[PDB]
Amino acid sequence: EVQLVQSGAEVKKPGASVKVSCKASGYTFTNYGINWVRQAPGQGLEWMGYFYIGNGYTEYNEKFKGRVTMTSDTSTSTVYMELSSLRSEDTAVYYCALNYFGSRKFDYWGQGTTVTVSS
Amino acid sequence: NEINTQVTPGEVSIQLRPGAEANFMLKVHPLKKYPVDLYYLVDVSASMHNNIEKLNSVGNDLSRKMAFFSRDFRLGFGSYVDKTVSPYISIHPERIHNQCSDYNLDCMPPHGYIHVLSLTENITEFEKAVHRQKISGNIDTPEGGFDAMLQAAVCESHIGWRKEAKRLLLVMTDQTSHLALDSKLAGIVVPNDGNCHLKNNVYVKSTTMEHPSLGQLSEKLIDNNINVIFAVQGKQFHWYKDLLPLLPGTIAGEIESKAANLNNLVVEAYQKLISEVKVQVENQVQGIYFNITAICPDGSRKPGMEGCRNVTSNDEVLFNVTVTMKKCDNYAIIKPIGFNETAKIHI
Amino acid sequence: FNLDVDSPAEYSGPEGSYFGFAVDFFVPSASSRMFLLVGAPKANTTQPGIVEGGQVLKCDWSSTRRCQPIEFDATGNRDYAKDDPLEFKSHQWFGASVRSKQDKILACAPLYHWRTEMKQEREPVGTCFLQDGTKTVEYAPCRSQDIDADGQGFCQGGFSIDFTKADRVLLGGPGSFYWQGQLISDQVAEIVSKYDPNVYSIKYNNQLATRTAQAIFDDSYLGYSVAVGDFNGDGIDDFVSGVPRAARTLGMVYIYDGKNMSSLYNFTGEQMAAYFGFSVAATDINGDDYADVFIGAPLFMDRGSDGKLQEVGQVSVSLQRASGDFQTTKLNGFEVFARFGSAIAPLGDLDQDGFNDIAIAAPYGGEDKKGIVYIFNGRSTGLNAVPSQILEGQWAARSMPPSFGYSMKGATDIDKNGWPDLIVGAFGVDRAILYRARPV
Amino acid sequence: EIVLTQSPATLSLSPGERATLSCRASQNIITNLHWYQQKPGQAPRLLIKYASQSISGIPARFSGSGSGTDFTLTISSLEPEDFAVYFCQQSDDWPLTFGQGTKL
Ligand SMILES: *[C@@H]1O[C@H](CO)[C@@H](O[C@@H]2O[C@H](CO)[C@@H](O[C@@H]3O[C@H](CO[C@H]4O[C@H](CO)[C@@H](O)[C@H](O)[C@@H]4O)[C@@H](O)[C@H](O[C@H]4O[C@H](CO)[C@@H](O)[C@H](O)[C@@H]4O)[C@@H]3O)[C@H](O)[C@H]2NC(C)=O)[C@H](O)[C@H]1NC(C)=O
Ligand SMILES: *[C@@H]1O[C@H](CO)[C@@H](O)[C@H](O)[C@H]1NC(C)=O
Ligand SMILES: *[C@@H]1O[C@H](CO)[C@@H](O)[C@H](O)[C@H]1NC(C)=O
Ligand SMILES: *[C@@H]1O[C@H](CO)[C@@H](O)[C@H](O)[C@H]1NC(C)=O
Ligand SMILES: *[C@@H]1O[C@H](CO)[C@@H](O)[C@H](O)[C@H]1NC(C)=O
Repeated sequence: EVQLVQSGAEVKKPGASVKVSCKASGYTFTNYGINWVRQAPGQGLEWMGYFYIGNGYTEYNEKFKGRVTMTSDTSTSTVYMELSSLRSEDTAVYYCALNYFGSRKFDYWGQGTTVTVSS
Repeated sequence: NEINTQVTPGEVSIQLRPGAEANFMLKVHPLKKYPVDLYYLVDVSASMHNNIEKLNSVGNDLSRKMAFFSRDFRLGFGSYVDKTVSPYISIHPERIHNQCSDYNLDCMPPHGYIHVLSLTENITEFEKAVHRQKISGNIDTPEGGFDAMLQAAVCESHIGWRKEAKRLLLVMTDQTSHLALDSKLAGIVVPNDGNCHLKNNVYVKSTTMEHPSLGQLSEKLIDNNINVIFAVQGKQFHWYKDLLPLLPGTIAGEIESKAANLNNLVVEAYQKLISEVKVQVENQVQGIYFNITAICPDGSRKPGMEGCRNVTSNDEVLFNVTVTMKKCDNYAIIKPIGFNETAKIHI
Repeated sequence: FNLDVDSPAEYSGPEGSYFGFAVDFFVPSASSRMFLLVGAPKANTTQPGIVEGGQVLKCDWSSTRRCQPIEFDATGNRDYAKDDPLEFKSHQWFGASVRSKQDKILACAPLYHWRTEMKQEREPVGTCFLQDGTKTVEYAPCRSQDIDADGQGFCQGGFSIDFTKADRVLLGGPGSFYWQGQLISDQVAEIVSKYDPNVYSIKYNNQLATRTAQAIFDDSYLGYSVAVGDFNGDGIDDFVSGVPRAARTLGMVYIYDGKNMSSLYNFTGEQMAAYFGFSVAATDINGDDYADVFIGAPLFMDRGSDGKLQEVGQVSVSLQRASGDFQTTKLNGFEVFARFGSAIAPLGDLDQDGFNDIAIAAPYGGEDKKGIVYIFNGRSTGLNAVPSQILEGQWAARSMPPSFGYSMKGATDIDKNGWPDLIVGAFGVDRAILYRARPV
Repeated sequence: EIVLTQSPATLSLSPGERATLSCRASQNIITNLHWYQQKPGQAPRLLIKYASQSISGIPARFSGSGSGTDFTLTISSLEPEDFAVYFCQQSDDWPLTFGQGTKL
């Protein structure tokens, strides 16, 4: 099946950036889009954005707007997310979620990556 | 003329005593590199979801190709299923939810016609309009195609068509369409009036007035200078292919199996559209007969409404117009099918 | 030519009720009064909890001629269980089919929905009500155990009805079997007798019906229009049916046997999307003692003298010959978008000249598109192609077109003077006008 | 923004019982709701798509029903592995949203 494998754990002082990876594998049919979701410790899941692999088309969350950017690599099928202007309230575990077109449910998730912030 | 850049002349005044024939030639000179307004009108059924997938490639592959043929390129978007009364759709509530949950796709209520995106040169607004778009459906197989084609035609300040542009209307479906008198199964018996009825970008006579006839549809496509391309996927390409003689100025293209030729379908049909120049006369005065003869740049002499194919720019297609009179007792307009400029003939 | 224009009988109905969507004559057996029947399928009845159920009225033939509604039904929606309706009668269009033979008034509600016996649904299956004198029964043959678009669930039967002379009745339901449509024919003695009002799907013994077909025949609307007339000399009215979307939307018209529902003959349109099958009639227009087929196609576009396609309408006029083949000539409309051939009304021998006549209407013709009716006379060779008289509706539109001539009915003389008379329904202004033929 | 309110916040039951988990919506999502299971230390795992369809490979005690606004998730026999935090997910419009979860 589709295995989404991310980058390692991170730690970064406030006012910095972080670039997490999510290498799609298994069965890639180019009609999928990689999402990212935030799970703060002891809080619910939080939608960050969307990146469709055919166009490079992006869809973002308005709470995160102006701070999140999603780019990609076509040949290695690795899609990137870059949060900028990090705060201490951004400390969470980040998952990468794979759709297919038209059905915006999260079929595949992969492991997580742990971002820590302060000092 | 001194105004029209394509059809010359633009205004000729002819005085006739009956039993006498008048005669003039009217040259049609096509332009190179028109501005192009392309409005997609997509069937929102569940079978069409691979086709709405392939609408992602419009801003990348199609707009690069159309720069070599046009000077502008503005995209719009619309959506139709069918009229939202029984027996067309299911008016039972949990039959809808079973029917949505079967398709493992995001669904929305079925609708007559929703205008989504006006004509704009931002391809990132076209990609917003595609990924926002969901699935609907009716119960019977035909769709409300021709009913939405007239609302995408007559509503000029809502679709946002330009006068100075080549107006294309890509109709995109895989089934056939209901006709004007299918509506009697729903008790819809008041005829389609032919005016614009978008209240809030939703067609709000979709349950009261009926489907248009092919004569009602074709008179509104020609008065609004709108060129219709049918992009039909399944076996019902041959249905729309056989209605093309009844609908003058319409091109029909077959979407292949994997929809690999959607961007080729708009390119090839726009090539066939400026290659064909034919005319028709609107005659609203009595006792006057027109007789128009087409002289092709090949030299082959065709009837006036047959027109000349393989026309490029720097060709001047000539229409030898002959007008007679039978009895005494206003003006007539002779215009090419698919052009913005006409020719006004006073009597 | 002999119809009276200067003083016809103007009948009126409730506002917005579609008074005149269907018209017929009611002449009882042993009453010696004569009545006009009129359907108002969107008229508010006094039925409990039912909005615009639709009603069939009975208009008298008198000087102070008023129209009284017939109580075919006075009940509300029956229930399957507690707080779960079995059926749905609001907006059911009762009165879209009004048809009468001498004691019997068959009136049908096409848009009737019902919750089926196996699950909860709202399926437009249609019912009909048969008033044979003082006993009213319910006739619902599509309301059965085959329940889907796949089966008879979206049948919408009673969309078109007609009486056979041998006391059968022909039902046309245009939505059965994924809109293949279906004819259903059954004896009137089977309907009145086998009626338990607490049984929901009634089985009939002498019922003749067409069956499923292959999927290429889907969306054809068989039973969109019906007619009766004899076509193989067995003395029994054979069943004629207009099938407007068959054969890739050219339109067909089927003729079935009246005795066992087997296919006798077919017709086929020549232009796609012209509704070949919107109206069928059958009368002996030339007097050869063979019934002649009259097929309207209101959305037919002909080439003008310039080459333009003008949507004028067309009526296929076919004369029956004894060898089995027919002689088809074609009659075109006059004004564009006026829908010539939407209603084919056999008049009988209107002029009393020995040849039957037909009124053909264009419900959106004339000055301000009010509606015209064209009177065509018979001759020994067939039909006279030039009309004899035009009938201009004098009612201006209010909120929809007046639709003069959308329903007509003739071949019944009310004055008992010898020349048959014509009622014309004009439901956009909720009228139903009666014309009286003059002595020649 | 379609706010998905889910009740109860926590739900203390016994192994082998039956559990029901409600989920309301801000507006009509017509079976556009999906259900997820998240054990501690793991990613969320989709259980039911489009409010009633079963993901293959999942034991069929997890069955949902509901439409429009109010949807439910019903566990037949509450197995000891079923105790996790369960989420709703609206797929009707952008932004995609979740419910806050229900511990078990
Ligand atoms: C007037 O026009 C109508 C409209 O086309 C014609 O009607 C069609 O006629 C054909 C045959 O001429 C019919 O096809 C036949 O169907 C029979 C039964 O249907 C089967 O399939 C359905 C659904 O798939 C099942 O539910 C059903 O139970 C049956 O299994 C078949 O038995 C026939 O097959 C045999 O036909 C002949 C027999 O002589 C053999 O030569 C064949 O090889 C084969 O063994 C056939 O398939 C079709 O159904 C009709 N359509 C409709 C709508 O009725 C009329 O024929 C035409 N009449 C005239 C006078 O021109
Ligand atoms: C027609 O279009 C051309 C270019 O497409 C433009 O220059 C011209 O002004 C237009 N004419 C009218 C009458 O809109
Ligand atoms: C135009 O028509 C007239 C009349 O038939 C004819 O004499 C003349 O040659 C025609 N012009 C051309 C260019 O053929
Ligand atoms: C019937 O009554 C309903 C509700 O009172 C109303 O909406 C409808 O317009 C009425 N119809 C007619 C024909 O008066
Ligand atoms: C119907 O009757 C006709 C009479 O000629 C006969 O030929 C035909 O076989 C009959 N069909 C059936 C199914 O009995």
